[PDB]
Amino acid sequence: HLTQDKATVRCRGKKTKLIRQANEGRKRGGGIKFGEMERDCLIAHGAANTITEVLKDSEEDYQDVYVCENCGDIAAQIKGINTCLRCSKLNLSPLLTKIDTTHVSKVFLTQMNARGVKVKLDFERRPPSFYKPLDKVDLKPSF
Amino acid sequence: TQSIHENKEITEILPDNNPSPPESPEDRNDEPPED
Amino acid sequence: MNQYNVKYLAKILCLKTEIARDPYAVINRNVLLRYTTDIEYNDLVTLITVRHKIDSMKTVFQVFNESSINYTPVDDDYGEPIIITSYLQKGHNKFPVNFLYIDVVISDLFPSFVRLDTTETNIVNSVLQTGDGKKTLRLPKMLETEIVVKILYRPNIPLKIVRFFRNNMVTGVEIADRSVISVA
Amino acid sequence: CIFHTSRYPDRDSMVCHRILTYGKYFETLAHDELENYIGNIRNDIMNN
Amino acid sequence: IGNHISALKRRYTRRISLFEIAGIIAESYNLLQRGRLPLVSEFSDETMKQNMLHVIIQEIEEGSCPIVIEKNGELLSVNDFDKDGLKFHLDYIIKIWKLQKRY
Amino acid sequence: IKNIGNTKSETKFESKNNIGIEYSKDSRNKLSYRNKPSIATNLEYKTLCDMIKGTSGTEKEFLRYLLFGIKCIKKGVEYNIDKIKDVSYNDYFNVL
Amino acid sequence: AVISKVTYSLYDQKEINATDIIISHVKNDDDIGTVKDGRLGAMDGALCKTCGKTELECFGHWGKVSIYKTHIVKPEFISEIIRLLNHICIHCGLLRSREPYSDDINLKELSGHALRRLKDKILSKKKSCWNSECMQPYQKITFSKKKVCFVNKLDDINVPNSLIYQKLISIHEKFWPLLEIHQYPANLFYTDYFPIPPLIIRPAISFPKETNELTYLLGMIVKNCNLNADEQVIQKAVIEYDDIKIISNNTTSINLSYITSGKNNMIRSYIVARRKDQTARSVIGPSTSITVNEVGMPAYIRNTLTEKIFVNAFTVDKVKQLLASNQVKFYFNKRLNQLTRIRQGKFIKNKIHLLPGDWVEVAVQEYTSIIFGRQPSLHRYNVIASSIRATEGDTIKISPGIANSQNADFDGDEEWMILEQNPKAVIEQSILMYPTTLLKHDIHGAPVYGSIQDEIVAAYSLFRIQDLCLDEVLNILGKYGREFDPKGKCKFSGKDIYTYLIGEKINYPGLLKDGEIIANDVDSNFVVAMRHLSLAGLLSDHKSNVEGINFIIKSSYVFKRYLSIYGFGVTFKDLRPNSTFTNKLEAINVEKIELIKEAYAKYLNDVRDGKIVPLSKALEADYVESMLSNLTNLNIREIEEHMRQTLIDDPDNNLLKMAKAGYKVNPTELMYILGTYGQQRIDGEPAETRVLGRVLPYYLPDSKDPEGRGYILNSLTKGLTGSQYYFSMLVARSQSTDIVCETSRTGTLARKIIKKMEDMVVDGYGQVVIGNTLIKYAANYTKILGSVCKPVDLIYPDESMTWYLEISALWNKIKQGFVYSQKQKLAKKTLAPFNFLVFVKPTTEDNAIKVKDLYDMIHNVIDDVREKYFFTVSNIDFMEYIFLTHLNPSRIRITKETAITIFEKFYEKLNYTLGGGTPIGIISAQVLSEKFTQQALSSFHTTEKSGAVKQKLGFNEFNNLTNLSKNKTEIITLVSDDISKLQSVKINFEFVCLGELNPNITLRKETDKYVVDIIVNRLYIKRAEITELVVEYMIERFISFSVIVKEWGMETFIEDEDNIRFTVYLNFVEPEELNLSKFMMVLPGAANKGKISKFKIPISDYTGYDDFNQTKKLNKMTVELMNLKELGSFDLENVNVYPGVWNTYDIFGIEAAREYLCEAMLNTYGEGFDYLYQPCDLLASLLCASYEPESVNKFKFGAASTLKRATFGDNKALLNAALHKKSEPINDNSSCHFFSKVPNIGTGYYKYFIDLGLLMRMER
Ligand SMILES: [Mg+2]
Ligand SMILES: [Zn+2]
Ligand SMILES: [Zn+2]
Ligand SMILES: [Zn+2]
Repeated sequence: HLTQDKATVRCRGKKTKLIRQANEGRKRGGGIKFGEMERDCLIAHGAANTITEVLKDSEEDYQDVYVCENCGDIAAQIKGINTCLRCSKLNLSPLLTKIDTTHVSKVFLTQMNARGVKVKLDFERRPPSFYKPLDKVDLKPSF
Repeated sequence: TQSIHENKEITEILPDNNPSPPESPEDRNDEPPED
Repeated sequence: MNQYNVKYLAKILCLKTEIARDPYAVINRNVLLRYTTDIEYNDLVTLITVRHKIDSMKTVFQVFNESSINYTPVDDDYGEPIIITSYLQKGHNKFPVNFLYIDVVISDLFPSFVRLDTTETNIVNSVLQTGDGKKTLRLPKMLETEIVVKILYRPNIPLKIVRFFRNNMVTGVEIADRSVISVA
Repeated sequence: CIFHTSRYPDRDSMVCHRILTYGKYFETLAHDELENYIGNIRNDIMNN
Repeated sequence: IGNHISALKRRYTRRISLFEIAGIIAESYNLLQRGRLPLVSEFSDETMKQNMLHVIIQEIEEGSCPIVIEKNGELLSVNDFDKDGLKFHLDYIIKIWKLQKRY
Repeated sequence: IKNIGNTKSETKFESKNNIGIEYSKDSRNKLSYRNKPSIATNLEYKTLCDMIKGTSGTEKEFLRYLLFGIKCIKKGVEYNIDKIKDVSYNDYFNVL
Repeated sequence: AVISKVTYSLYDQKEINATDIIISHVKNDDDIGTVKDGRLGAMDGALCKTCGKTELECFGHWGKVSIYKTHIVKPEFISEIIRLLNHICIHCGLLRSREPYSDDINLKELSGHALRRLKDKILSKKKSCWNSECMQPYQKITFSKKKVCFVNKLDDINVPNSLIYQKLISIHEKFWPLLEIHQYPANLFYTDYFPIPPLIIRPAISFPKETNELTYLLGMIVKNCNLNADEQVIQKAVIEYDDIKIISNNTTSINLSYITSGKNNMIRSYIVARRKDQTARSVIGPSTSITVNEVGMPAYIRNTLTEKIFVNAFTVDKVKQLLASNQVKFYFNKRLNQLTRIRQGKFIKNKIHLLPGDWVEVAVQEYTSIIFGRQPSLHRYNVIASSIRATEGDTIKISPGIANSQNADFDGDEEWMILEQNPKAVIEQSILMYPTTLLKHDIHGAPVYGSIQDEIVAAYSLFRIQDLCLDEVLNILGKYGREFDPKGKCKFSGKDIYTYLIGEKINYPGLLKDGEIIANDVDSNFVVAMRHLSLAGLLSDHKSNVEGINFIIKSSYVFKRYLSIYGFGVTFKDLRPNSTFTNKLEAINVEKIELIKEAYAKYLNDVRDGKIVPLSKALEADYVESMLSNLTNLNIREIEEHMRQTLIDDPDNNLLKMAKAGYKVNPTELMYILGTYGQQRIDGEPAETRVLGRVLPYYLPDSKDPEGRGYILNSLTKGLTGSQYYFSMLVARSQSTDIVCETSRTGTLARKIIKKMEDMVVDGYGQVVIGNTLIKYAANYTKILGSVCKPVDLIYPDESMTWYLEISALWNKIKQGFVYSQKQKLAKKTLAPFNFLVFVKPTTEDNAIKVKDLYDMIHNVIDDVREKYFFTVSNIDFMEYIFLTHLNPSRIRITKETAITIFEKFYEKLNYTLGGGTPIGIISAQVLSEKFTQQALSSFHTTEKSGAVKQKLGFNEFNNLTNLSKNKTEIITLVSDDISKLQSVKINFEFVCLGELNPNITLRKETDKYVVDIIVNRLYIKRAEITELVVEYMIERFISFSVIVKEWGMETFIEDEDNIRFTVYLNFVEPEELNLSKFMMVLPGAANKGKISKFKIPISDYTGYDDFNQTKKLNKMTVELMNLKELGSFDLENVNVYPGVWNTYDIFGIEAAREYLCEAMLNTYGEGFDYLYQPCDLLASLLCASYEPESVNKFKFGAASTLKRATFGDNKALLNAALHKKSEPINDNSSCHFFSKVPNIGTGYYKYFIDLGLLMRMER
């Protein structure tokens, strides 16, 4: 058992085609897997942003994707215009909204749509809020 | 050893040996029926 | 109804007497130290006389089997027959045989419980609110058919929350609350 | 063995087993293949 | 009697722990790193030669931190929490930062 | 002793007693009504006429224990298992 | 722009039809019109013919195929259809009742009980059609599973899907609530077109690229569509395309359901886990130049990993300089989302424009925080973020101070690293995951970092060295000796060095006084992690974690300097200077074993003749075991005396130094090395005999020799023999195999527990809640951080104390819970809020605070805190009791300043420690899981043999408790003080058979009768604890009801003073001899009484508590029962009864069940693990959160989300949600991870805004 036969490091490389994540194989320059036990540990620290950014796609792979609020289909872009083909065929004008999710999520939802299950997403439209001055509070004991 | 607060002692459970990390994978009717 | 489970039921019909006297008392084993009981057994109607030591006041319960019920009030009657049933059923005076296979009240597993008054109820309700509008939390649940609910019953005081004094190994006593949900 | 089970050779005992060496693998395979060969010849002749 | 408990809970809302101050610092640091305008006093060309964490701490201390946090149905700026707890947590954080060569 | 039974609801018995034990667990092997004795015996006693009928409670147990005691007294034995002495084996296993 | 609600449902047919891409052919010139045409999306080197975009920007489009009048069933809902056919008459299509068809009843203003009862009646009708329209019998339709079609059980007749569809669609909407139909029956079939999914989910398989399996199945479907074939062909093709397992039983074919097949889901292998880009892994090693806050990184990793620098007003010039120096590796243009690999002289400088918001990536720099850890990650401390330090070699270097917290060593272990550079993540790593913040363990509060191995010995030695000059003291101290103060002395001791290291004047009962050590010696409990006497723990309690970490670092440094100066080593002459002691002990063993053998032989020979009745097998084994145990204890005592004598003669023995310091050496290990090896056991008993009543052929058949069944006489120095070696290896190999199996099982249980408790947190008022339910009013009973609370002695009331009446009253108020475990344990400890004992200093009785003033201060503070921080609900009498007893003026006098300081620290802990969003539930789950896993893998628990029913220890019992399986036997315990009530139950329940009494049955035949004689010796009857008439009753009862006996009679005779003869006269039924043989075969075991079971029912005694000063003697017995019905006629008055979980739930209620669960789960762990009480109390409180107990394998009462169930491993939750049309919010961790949202945990528990008011009030 020799050290240099076990060393491994990755910065950037190839991806798996179906899900678009780092590939596998030390001889193929694959990455190390972040398991869900490590995810539990990070949640035990209370570091929400760290795990949120760990499980997300690289910020350098962002792109604009729209979704139809009526049926949940990824709106296509025809001649530069966002359009939901299914709802347009039915003479409807649904709202198209931007989302920021992982590719594997889209693959999973599409495959679930294949089996016949329709998945619909709503979005939060909370009314605006305003800051108000607050009186002071001490909280120390009377000693 | 000595005893001071034995009623609050904490016991240690840590295996001495653990498994090394995994390496890269890299009819003649001549048998019993076994019912 | 046989000659043994009546001696177990006579203990429950002292907690019921206590609650009749004071609807906001705390109920546990120690209450039995303030009462005495006399039992007269029979295969048709059993008579249980409960006596409060300091006051010397009597309460007489008549115990029947579910099949045959022949109830007529007598002196110092509790005002309602006590019935032993084959299965668990709704009603504060109906007890299944399942409850009387052993001496229940004196077991170490019998709870300690009380009914909250109006002020304490308001305090609990206020404490449960989340402070964001009217959203509120909920207390855990307990069925309406438990023996605890049967013991704590008054005709003109609906029961919604019950407070338990749990045994705690490190702090001695702890306080918890439960909400009573109806059974159809 | 019905009445004294613990005194009868257990199924995992080495008392009631035998072991295959290199030669026996080849011997068994030759047996099986020869039988399959003759069976196929018989079926072909019958069909013809 | 509900008013009394409501007042006690409102006062209880003002205590501060590590999670909240860490979140506030994280938000402010992210926005500043990605290029917002610092809101310190005496802002000038010299302000850009300091350390960004010094800038964030100064903004907090002088009461010009733009982050607003929602805790119990209310909206609090970093100066509406109890002052002593803020000092307590900031002292700890600055010590450990100095150990890391950040401050 | 009162009627406590068993039903087919792990145990390691001697395998010579286990056959009967597992045979007794099947209710199909028992008559629905008791089969009274039909061969005369114990001709030198009349208490059997008393126990065999009528007495069907603690009185029956008392009478049969009395009968056993009377037999023992006639034979000339202690008739009280508590008052018999049990051999002590610590005389063999007290070494060391 | 925030996802807040997710709804599931089934597509409408018109929605499926709303597409202009029609698939018709299985082949074509350019795939046009096939299942592979480009309009569905892009493919390798081909733009999408619909939107004209490449693969990276096209997510596919939907198509359809035409089916000619052939209605198709959706596979997953096939079963659903069957459920709907049992509520209507197939022939006439009407409900199977008539009440719903009544105008007198309106279903709108009724729900729940009424609808359920009506549905029950409709289902239970199950009779020939009531209505005369068809007046036909009701059929029973089922899917064949061999033919892809519905068939009737009565008649093997295929039922076409068109008929079923027509019948189902006819049901009116108003009756849906009765049938639990939510959207439409028609949505369960395809009628005019079948959808064809986009190309996104079925790319060509590469390694010529092979065809994708889903594409192949879709093509197979299409092949049978245009053919205008029967419904069976299309249906089978659809089923094998969707879910082959519906009909077949092979679990290797790929279809749609493959994503949710089993443990290899898509969610639990790519959504809540993944592979990353900035990662590394390598072997680890030790380094003395790295502190617990830092980690050393090899060069080969530093030259590959890169870190991000953002472009803003502060850093722009530095970025320009870096570009000038050829140090930038990557550049990201944020306004174009474009990444460029800035080369070294192989790129453009103009391509860079450095606008704000961009960033550049350079080689990783020192003191950057990096996340790293070791696997398996059992608890919080396996993954931490530390500062980078450059080092040599190709190994990741760590400080030995963190080795235990990770369970790591340097025999070949490896560790992994990841680097996240998002600014929020950077801040959170710097604060929350910093080792200095994790010093004190979450549950029991002890430090998690400390010394190890030889350092311990050094510590022990340093405290004992006596005559040192100043130069030697400074040589030991090293770089920490600058501030040493040689006040006026010329000779120094090790106590002086320790006093200098502890730079504080604090008192703690036992260890310290005025900052000086007053204990006799320094041992492992002082300087090792997780111990209860650590000095770093006291320093942290006094001021803060920074001081604790400083003490750890400094003390480790000086310990290693002591090792460098003086050295340490164990030699062979320390263990065995000569052969005197070993020879003596060997001769002693040789004599004693032979004495035991002679005693056994004498007993056997006496039994072999008619002198004594033999013992039972169990008793004989017990006697032999007792003799052997006596010998083993004799060897133990010899070893202890030898240790003492050697310590007297040779005080500088390194081995005895290790023994004294408390490291790995004790009398038992030395007994193994020099004394005897003792009895070897498997499952708590010696090895079993196998062929000739023996184990090995080195002993004669039916051998009684103890050495031949696993008692080893030799020691390791002597050397074991072949057979002793066999027994030893038997034990070893059994241990290893059990370890493997437990390693498999514990992981599954741990994952289930973690998933269940993961979403339990502390809200903004210090309460423990899950979802929308209140679990506990006060988080840790104190609303203080768990690692700050401190266990402390419990001082019972006494008349010599000052405020005696008040203390006795408080005790009478809170004493109920201090006597537990069936009244045989009295609590010794309570929980104080913050370890005030380091702040207490005695004073001289005149400078002290007055008694009345101190009492008033305590009382007023407690009342204030009771109303202001616990809102008048909780009970905190224990805090007041602790303060009144630990500061009692009859015990100690203190100044006013000391009291004020104590209470100010109290308020600080109440105000600044515990905050909302704390992940308490998951921390508890991890603690429990790690504990039972580590206990399982180190063989901590050892099996034992018992004669009475007992509850077991270890992982298996905990798993049984969590599962909550029904319909099993429960271990009911009965305790009393009048033993007659127990004796009656024992006599009526303990199992005895005639064969157990060793009878002497004989049979003979006489004219017209068979005579059977049964001769029984009285001693066996006495040992069985019965009477002769019990045996007579057993025999008579068996014979009377027998079905193979015709005529019978019985009699009894007294053979002599020690025998009884039962005589039976018999005549069997025909056939005669067959029944005779059967009777003689079954007699010994069929004459019995009691409940069948493998355990006897002995009655024991123990002393129980009524209070702290009241004691009683109680009798106890245990028995296994399904329920308590049998007990209903036994006069158990004043008998304490402890049943199992389901019986106690049925009788007492849900609170009693919760208490039972908590106590039993805690007991499964062992003896010295009281601190685990708080975690268990949470887990139990979770299981009994509803009105009934709920297992950990099912989401029955909890309103778990569909994605939560799917991530737990349901595999069918999504389909049911679609069927029922469930609409859910997004709050769980699983739901948030799915949609890339921030969990409501820790920093994410709050919502953040930005206030633009000030910015808009500034003007240029
Ligand atoms: Mg290792
Ligand atoms: Zn749409
Ligand atoms: Zn496209
Ligand atoms: Zn009909």
